[PDB]
Amino acid sequence: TNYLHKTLAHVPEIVERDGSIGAWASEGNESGNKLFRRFRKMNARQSKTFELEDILKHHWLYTSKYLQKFMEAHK
DNA sequence: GATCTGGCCTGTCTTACACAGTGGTAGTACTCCACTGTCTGGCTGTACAAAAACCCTGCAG
Ligand SMILES: [Ca+2]
Repeated sequence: TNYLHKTLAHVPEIVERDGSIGAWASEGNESGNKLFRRFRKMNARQSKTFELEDILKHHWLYTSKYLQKFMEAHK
């Protein structure tokens, strides 16, 4: 199998070269994609002409540091 | 005697139409920017009384 081959043959090379792996996890996008699941439910327009547009808007809004910083609010 | 076919019902599906919502927009109406004076009422240094509910005490029973 593939990943097995990667991990028994190719781990050391990349770990040597590009600093760190798992650092570049795809985990983030897929894992977070459940946000695209929920946003469609709650804040839809709704009409697919807009459904994207407003979903993307809310998403990026939820994504910037700035509002996350203001969400922490002194721990 | 034993079976065909319209007349009529209803149980099942289906199809228009209604609400349901949501971010965007327009139309509307209710809150102040700032100027200037100016009146009203609640704070501050002790003194005099007025009410008030319990407590003692006399004296009445
Ligand atoms: Ca995946």
